Amino acid sequence: ENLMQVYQQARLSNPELRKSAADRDAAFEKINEARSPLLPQLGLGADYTYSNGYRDANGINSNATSASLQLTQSIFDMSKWRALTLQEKAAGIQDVTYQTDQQTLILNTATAYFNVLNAIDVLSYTQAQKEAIYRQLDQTTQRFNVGLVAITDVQNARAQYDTVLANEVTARNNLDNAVEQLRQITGNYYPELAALNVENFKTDKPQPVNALLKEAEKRNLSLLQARLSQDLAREQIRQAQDGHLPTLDLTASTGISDTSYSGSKTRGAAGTQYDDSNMGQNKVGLSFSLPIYQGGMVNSQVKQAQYNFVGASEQLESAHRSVVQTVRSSFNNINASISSINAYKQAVVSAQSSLDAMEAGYSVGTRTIVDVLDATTTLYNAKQELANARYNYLINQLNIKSALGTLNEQDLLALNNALSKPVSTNPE
Amino acid sequence: ENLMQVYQQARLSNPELRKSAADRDAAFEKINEARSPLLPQLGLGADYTYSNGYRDANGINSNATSASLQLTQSIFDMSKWRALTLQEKAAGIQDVTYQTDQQTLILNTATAYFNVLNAIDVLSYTQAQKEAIYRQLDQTTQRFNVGLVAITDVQNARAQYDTVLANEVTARNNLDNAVEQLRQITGNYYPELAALNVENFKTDKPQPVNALLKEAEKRNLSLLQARLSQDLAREQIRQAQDGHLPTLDLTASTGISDTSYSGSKTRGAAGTQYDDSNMGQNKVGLSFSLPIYQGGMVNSQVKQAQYNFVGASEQLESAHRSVVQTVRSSFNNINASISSINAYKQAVVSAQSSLDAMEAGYSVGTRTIVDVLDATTTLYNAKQELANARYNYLINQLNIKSALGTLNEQDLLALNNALSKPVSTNPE
Amino acid sequence: ENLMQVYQQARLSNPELRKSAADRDAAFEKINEARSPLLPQLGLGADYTYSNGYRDANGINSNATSASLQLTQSIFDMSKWRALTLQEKAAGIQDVTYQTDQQTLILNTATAYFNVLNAIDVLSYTQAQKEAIYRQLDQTTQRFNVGLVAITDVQNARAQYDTVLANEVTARNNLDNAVEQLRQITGNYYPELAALNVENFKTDKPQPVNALLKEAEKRNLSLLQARLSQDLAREQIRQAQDGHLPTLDLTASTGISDTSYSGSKTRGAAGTQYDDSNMGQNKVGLSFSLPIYQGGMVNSQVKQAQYNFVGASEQLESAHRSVVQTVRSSFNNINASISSINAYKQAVVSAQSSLDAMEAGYSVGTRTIVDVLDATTTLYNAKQELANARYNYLINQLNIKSALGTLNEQDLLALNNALSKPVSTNPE
Repeated sequence: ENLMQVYQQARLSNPELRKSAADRDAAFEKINEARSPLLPQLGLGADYTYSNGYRDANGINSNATSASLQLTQSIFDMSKWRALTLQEKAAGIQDVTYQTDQQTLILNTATAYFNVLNAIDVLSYTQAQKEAIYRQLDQTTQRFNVGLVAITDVQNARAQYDTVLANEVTARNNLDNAVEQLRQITGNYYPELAALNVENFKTDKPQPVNALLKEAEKRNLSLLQARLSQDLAREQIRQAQDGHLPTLDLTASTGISDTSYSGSKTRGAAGTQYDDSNMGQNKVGLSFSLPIYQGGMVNSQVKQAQYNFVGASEQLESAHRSVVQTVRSSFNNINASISSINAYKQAVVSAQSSLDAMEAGYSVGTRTIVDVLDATTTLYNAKQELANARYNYLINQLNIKSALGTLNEQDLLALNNALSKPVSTNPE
Repeated sequence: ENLMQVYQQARLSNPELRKSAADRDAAFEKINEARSPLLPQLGLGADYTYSNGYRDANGINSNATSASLQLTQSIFDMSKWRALTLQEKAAGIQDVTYQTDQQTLILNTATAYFNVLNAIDVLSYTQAQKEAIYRQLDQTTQRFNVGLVAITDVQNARAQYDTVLANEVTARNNLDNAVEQLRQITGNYYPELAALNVENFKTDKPQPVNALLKEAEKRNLSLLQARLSQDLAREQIRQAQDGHLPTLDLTASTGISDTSYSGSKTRGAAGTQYDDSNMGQNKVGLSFSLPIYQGGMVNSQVKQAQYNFVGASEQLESAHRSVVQTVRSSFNNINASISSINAYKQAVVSAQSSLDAMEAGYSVGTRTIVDVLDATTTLYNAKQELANARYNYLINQLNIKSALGTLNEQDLLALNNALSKPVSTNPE
Repeated sequence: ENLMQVYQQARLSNPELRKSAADRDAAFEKINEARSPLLPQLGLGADYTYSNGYRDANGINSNATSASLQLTQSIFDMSKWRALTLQEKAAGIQDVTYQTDQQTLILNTATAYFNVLNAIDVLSYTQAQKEAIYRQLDQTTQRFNVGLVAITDVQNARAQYDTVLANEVTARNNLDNAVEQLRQITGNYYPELAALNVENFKTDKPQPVNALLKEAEKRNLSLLQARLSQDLAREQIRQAQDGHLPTLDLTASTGISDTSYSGSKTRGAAGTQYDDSNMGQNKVGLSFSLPIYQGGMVNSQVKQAQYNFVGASEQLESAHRSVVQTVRSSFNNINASISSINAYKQAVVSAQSSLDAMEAGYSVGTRTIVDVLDATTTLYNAKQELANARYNYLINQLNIKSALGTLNEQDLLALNNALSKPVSTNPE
């Protein structure tokens, strides 16, 4: 119903908080399995092989069988540690985006909630606006019952009556789709929700803009994430340089072999050479290798990981201009939002007393009923400008606080405290 | 010209019926090559090797040369069955979306055909609207030829005349880009196309909404496709468990070797050891391997494909709310569509006789010619939006029928039967 | 400030000429490392192995430290050559895209420049339109100070006055976001920019349309890029058939081993066999292998790069209809741009003298001040449509000429010479 509970009814029932929770727990499980090649390895083998000779080798035969246990452990790696560093940068990026999944969750779930309530309230001034068109249409037709005016005012109020019928029909459809927004993110139908107390509405002034360069350049998730990808490109420089490294190896392998004998050249002149033994063997191993001449494959990957480093530096420049653009664009959205809201209050008041002055001008007949529906219509327009711009002001609150990246569930909770009384969803 | 034949022109010359047909034949051809590693493998080998010795090998020399023939066969795999049924669930995903390429083909080619008809007919009422502004403009200027009215009526209707000139200009460009719907999608041009019999139109009432929960959840391609990816993820759990499995191996080979002899310590005190033989060899092979200790990537992708199992479960939840959203949103689109059609029919009536009583109201002079052009313009809005209420209702027909997944070339054919008389595609 | 210098201040400061030049130098550096497997490859090895027996084999022990020098060279490949010429189709398609990055960067730096100019000019027309609303509003209120008019034009002009306040507020915001377009792309702030000398602006007639099928089908980067992807797919057909090729291989190695001895059953009846001195060894090798029976993986990839052959062939059909769509759509955008501009100039003249004859009709009182603000409003609409349609005209020059792919820094310079005097950003 109200905000944070629907957030609860989103935080349990967002398929992308559960999908993305599956992403981040898959990413930390991915840290676990990226750690998994660091372990030793153990396995068994066995084989059977027949032999036969010819071409100055015919007459001697054999069959051979063996088994072997093998456990290995590396005596050099930086790459699993490297891919563990890129692994933790990557799952840390997944936590950055996952904070953008709770941040996006509150952002578009609360935003979508404001679209639901927005379709309720714009649909509501559509309703009362239709009521005004039907009152002046109705009393106009009543003046036609004695025969005062030509029918085209009645039928222009009928055609525009069909227009506001299309507005409550299609805006009714927009609220149906808004029920598919709470049914898209939340999943269900709520017959009423928490509306807005428009009475205590105030003009909160935002932060200084270069202070928001500090808030953005300190508190962005995105170019932080470009530092993770960019330093990750430095780890790809050093990972090609892991491509330049020598190595040592540890292995272990026991095994058995019998290798029975057969053939014409085998039996005869054997002399204890061809007697059957029961061979058992225990083995250990090491292996050094050095990169003498790779052919220069590394120092191409170094340069291209520098190209990812400076390109990702241009993703901190892209993200720099982008979230500079977010807090400054959003900043001016708050500015023209607030000042435009002041114009909406004076437009509502001047449209109200001007509406009543059109009631005066129509009571004396200097202006027709057309201007009555123009100050009426324009009045309801300014009603949706002010109230809907309160919703867009709420979106502006999500622009500043979500642009901060520190939008918690308590900013979400305070915006739940901004709410008020429940209003139904499907009237007639 | 008519619908389905252009669909035939789509079914021959959609580059994604052809290219995506090639994608689905790439998927089934990929079932063939996904089956291909299961087959035995036969190949050749040959090598030349020289030896030279020093320091306990100084004076003994040799060289080596061998040939070989190798056919192998696996005596375990289950992963190629899930390469193969990844390949068949996912080839069936390509058939899901390729049935959504005929469904998308009819969808956006018939939709785009309705955009061509939309540009022709909205542009046509733009033409006749310009004719109305030119009859009252020309008639008003004709009454100015004796000097009845003010010139600002003639020049306001010259600015509005330039406006409807601009509307037939850029809506002429929408006809040009509609020729780029026929030419972007169909590839070609028609001088005229089969329009809509708008005169016999009726309001069909759609299905019950929960019957479309059963019907939509019955014949969705998308979350069926998520079940393909999702049981696919279940055998990625069980394909990490294919990594948990032991194995047996079959190989086969044969070869020849000569190994001529040379050197100072070689010849002398040989004693039949260094006589030349020309060894021939036949070999078979089997190999077992045992998952004794595998580092713990074991069971990790079990967990991560549980995050893909719940992942595609939230893609069947996302797809669930998405196609519930599609047929319910589309349902309300048909509702406000039909009721809006009623609104525009009453707008045709009320704007019609209201326009005629503005001809009366202007013949008496109580209203100016401005209101005549406004009820005229509004009447053409009831024309373009009753006719485009029919056209968006045709899009609504593709919203229900394409949202069902039941759409075929016979629903396509029935919408070709809905067509009528051809109207030209380049008038003046 | 003036155009191409901003481009200069965008060419050094494009994150995607730096990013994407880093991509293309990554592609050329990837020609280098794509050549690096073709090089002879040299490296070192060293290892050590202990022996111990049991089960009728107990009592034998030995050890050997081997070092090895290994240089290899292939005596068949076409794949690294086709990786290298897929690296020339990748560096060459990457050059197609990077010419589309200079091309697209000029396209959107000049486009975005026109958007900044658009926000400035529409903002200024909002300014002077507000000035007209305040002159007639103020004069109207002063006529109420003697008592001539009704207050509903004063307060409806306060609703419209607050409206144009909200329009210089939100168009002030479009200015601010346009500063975030110069700060999004240029990255910085400019105090003023080059306004257009609109006085010498004239219409230029475009090229013949089938001649633009020659210029487009000759001078597309995109379906050229589909040709490179397409012959790329032709030697993916024949790179599968490179998978059908037999092959020969050259290897080289040497090194030492030590092979000392220990044990209980080792010692006893040695006879010069168990004397310790440390071996040296030299080796080479070859490998010729033939696709005798491979399971038929190839001839599926052949058909699927026929599916990629019709992939990029129906991307040359998709790209064909797309750039036919680009220059025909853009062509008719030039046409409706020109004729619409002519309608805008006649809207300027007819709305101007119509506005003056509404000043006559209001000075005599036959029409109210509402029509004065409608011809005023519509006049400023002809201003914004006119100069903004000059931005539509020049942006159509970017559409057709960037559609030719020969839109260069000199067409950038030509439109830089189309500029004139600078106007600042932020007055009151």
